[PDB]
Amino acid sequence: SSSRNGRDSAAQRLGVKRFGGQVVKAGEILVRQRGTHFHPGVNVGRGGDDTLFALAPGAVEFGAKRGRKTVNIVPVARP
Amino acid sequence: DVRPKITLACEVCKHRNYITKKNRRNDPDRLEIKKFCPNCGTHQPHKES
Amino acid sequence: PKAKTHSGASKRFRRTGTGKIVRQKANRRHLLEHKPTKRTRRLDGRTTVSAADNSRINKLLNG
RNA sequence: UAUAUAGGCGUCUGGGGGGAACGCGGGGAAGUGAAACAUCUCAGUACCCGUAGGAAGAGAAAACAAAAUGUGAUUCCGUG
RNA sequence: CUGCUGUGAAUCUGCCGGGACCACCCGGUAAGCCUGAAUACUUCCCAGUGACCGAUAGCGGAUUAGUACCGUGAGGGAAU
RNA sequence: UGGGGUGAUGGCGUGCCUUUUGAAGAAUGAGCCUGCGAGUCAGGGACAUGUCGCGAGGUUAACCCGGGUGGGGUAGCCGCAGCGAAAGCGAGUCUGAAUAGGGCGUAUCCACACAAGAGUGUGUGGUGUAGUGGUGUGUUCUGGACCCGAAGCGGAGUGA
RNA sequence: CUGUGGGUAGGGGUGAAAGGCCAAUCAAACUCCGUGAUAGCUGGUUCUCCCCGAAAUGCAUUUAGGUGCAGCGUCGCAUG
RNA sequence: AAGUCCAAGAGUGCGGCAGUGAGACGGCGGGGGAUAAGCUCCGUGCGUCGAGAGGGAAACAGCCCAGAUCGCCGGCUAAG
RNA sequence: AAAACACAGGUCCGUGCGAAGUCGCAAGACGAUGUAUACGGACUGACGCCUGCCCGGUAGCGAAAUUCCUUGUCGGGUAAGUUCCGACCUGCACGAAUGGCGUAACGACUUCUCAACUGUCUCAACCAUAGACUCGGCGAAAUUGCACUACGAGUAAAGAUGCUCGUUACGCGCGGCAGGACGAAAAGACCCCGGGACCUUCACUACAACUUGGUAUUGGUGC
RNA sequence: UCUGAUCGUAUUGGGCCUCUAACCUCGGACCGUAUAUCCGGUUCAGGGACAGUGCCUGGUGGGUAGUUUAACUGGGGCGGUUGCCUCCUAAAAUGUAACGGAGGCGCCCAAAGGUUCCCUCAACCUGGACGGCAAUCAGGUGUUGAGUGUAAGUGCACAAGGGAGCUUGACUGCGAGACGGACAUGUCGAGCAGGGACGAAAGUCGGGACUAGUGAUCCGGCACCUCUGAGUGGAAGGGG
Repeated sequence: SSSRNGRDSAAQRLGVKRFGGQVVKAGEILVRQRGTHFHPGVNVGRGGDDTLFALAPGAVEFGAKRGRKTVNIVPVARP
Repeated sequence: DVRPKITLACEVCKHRNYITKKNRRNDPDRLEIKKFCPNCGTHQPHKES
Repeated sequence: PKAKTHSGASKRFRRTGTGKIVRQKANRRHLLEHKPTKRTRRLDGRTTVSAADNSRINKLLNG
């Protein structure tokens, strides 16, 4: 009389790391995710493990294209 | 076994440059494949040791 | 009685010119076939000891 | 037996033992630490044995060094 | 460098060491050798000292003290 | 304004310590008093915090001499630099077949240029960098190491 | 059954055998020494006040009543 | 953007020297349990006790009010 | 104190003799001033029984004494009768070709039934003595945080003399009882955790206890 | 000195059998010795080149010894579990426990990796001998269904799914910047060498649709190196 369960993997700490409006550096990880829940938008690349990272410096923005959520980087005006 | 860690060595520089798995059953013969020999500075044919 | 230095710590840690204690990185000794060269490059070289371990590593190196 | 030996007998000179530490030689633990434990440590310690001497071996380099115009009988101390 | 076991080198064109070897070499001449004083320690004796104790301290012991007492014994062991 | 006791009566009031989520606790320890009883010391030990001397220097260890605590004693140690596994330079170095691309270092801080907005660099000038020996206290190291306590282990002996 | 005198001694003795007995102690006697054994476990740790002031969580752990690191307490930096 | 303005005794980094790593209950969201436990395990810029006296809950760590620098033959209130 | 040990008897194994086996590093010793009718070790534990077609074959026997027997059914024994005693019982059984059954005698062994006996009891009464109790003398002890130390129902670390609200209670003794003071005593033996010890073993690793090479040691021939 | 037999002298290390001289005998006699089952010596007798005890060496070895024999755990044991991945619990960031609810694992793929190009049915009818719940098939729409190396979030007729060519992104070797997560782990822009695809057309695309498919350090290998080389003209004896 025992339980066949009891196993579980480590939480992978996925999700959005830089939310809308956050100024990021090039190569900064924006979304840790499984698959393309968010798709690489403008100045945003998609990593091998589906990690969306900024390709250029700027502010994180979330948009919608063809009904798919995308993460874009809007260039920030130089001061 | 089954998928041994075969070592790909170049034909020219004869340097054991790479190590990769191969299913011996599907590919029993030595894995001859084009790879990059840093000693030669160019792509050369590499085959299993 | 002189404070004996810890042999293993002395063999595993080094101090730079500015005093930074540096160390090598694990998981780069064997079982390397499945490790992508990006991972072995990450594990290559020396990195500064973490601030948490810095105190004890300094203790082991000095005495 | 061959005696040409072991033993026996007389005489003389010495040894027995004790001593707190130190010395030399030899035998040699386990608590303990390794957060277990056997390698290892404890430790060549405790203890034991034999032997001194006033102090105790070597010793007058099968020595070190490194191309130096190198040091040079032996022991202890400090560093390294 | 060294214990035991076995096997076992000539005479300086020798042998040994420099943490293999031709050797460029260097150093030294073991085993047959032996032999010196100059450093540790304090039972005991003398003279001293102390930001040491001062009678539940300081030696166990300022007093019968290794006594009384306990133990078969090794041994333990006061108080005053 | 004062100044000690004795306490009818009223209100309030659940010992101390340890250890616990929590004890007055019917959990532990203490009958009482007096005396004793527990973070101490060694070492140029190690890591951090005032003073002498510097000016890049600080120091001596053993030892010698002094009737002392004083004077000598440079051996060594630490600073003086780094990067490298080492060979190599020098604010450079290592990785690099690749004046291709990076880490660790050149105290720090100013100004002027050229590259840059991938966020700051590259040069140029200017201030010139501060460690070290005593003793400061707290931790720590090797020693029993704040103090007390096993059952048991070993050595040598004593006991029928 | 007993007196006297003997012998067997500790991982040893003796045991018509109970781990019984071996000096009121035995699943390894006692004494001294190693030794102030060791114990992540209990206990104790002594004057005062001023300022600040937790934790009982995470990860790891021959780990779970221990410990390392982190989290959370305690002077000087930068910060306004 | 301001507000907190004789700063929160704030946050951060580096060195402090730590102890803490047995938590408790109550409210909310849940798991296990029988949607029992003063049960057990989680979450909660939730509280309180721990480590918190004072008032109310008759008494009554965790509830409610309220955070004790000390005095006063003063006043106003909190929960009740 | 026994059903355990021992025992007389038995069987097996070892030992050909400074035997084997033991105490010792060894010498040596006991064995034993014994010699296979003797010593040592092992295991049984007087004494009696335990073979069926061939012990040439299925092959270990199939009877009996064999009581797990829960065997119930029935009885005997009590009014209700445990231990136990009988037949019927129980099917391939089931457990003993030598480990099972019997066994007179014996037993401070365990269990039961009788006769006798009784204060064991119905059910207790009385007597004496030693205490207890009283007086005189001497004079401790464990324990002890305290103290002018109630009860109820509550509350609380969940079982309260100490807290709450009530109830009761004049102060101090003496002789008794033993409900509580989670009474004293022994830092729970149980349980768990940490450590230890000793024991076992086809746990690990060692060591004590035997073979191989060459030393001691080695000459030829017939080979 | 070979293409190179062949016999002979001494040495030679084993095995059988031997006698004696080492060695052995608690067998006898004698002696030291008056005393003596000691001891030693002499001698005879017997083992008698036979056996032996050191050194070395395998094997057996609870006979003895030192030790180990985990933890979690609604006490402990028993049972079960222990690392990684996925989901829910988990209270819409992250993270979050239980011996809570479910599963996977720890491989596999050289063509299931790279690149370039292209696609296209989940179900009714008519049917399609056999061949209905199915063929090779043909049409329509089912509107993005459907199904799709291995469980959630994704990927669709913008295909991460399905086919094809290349000849080996099978993209490897040197990798500023950033980062996400204590060590460990994980992401990629980008620069250089060399290549692979696509080329006209661009100059573009760093193992697998992504998260498991693993094990620190120590110690040892094995290949390569412009390192070291215990005095060296120098090498052998360690490192990268």
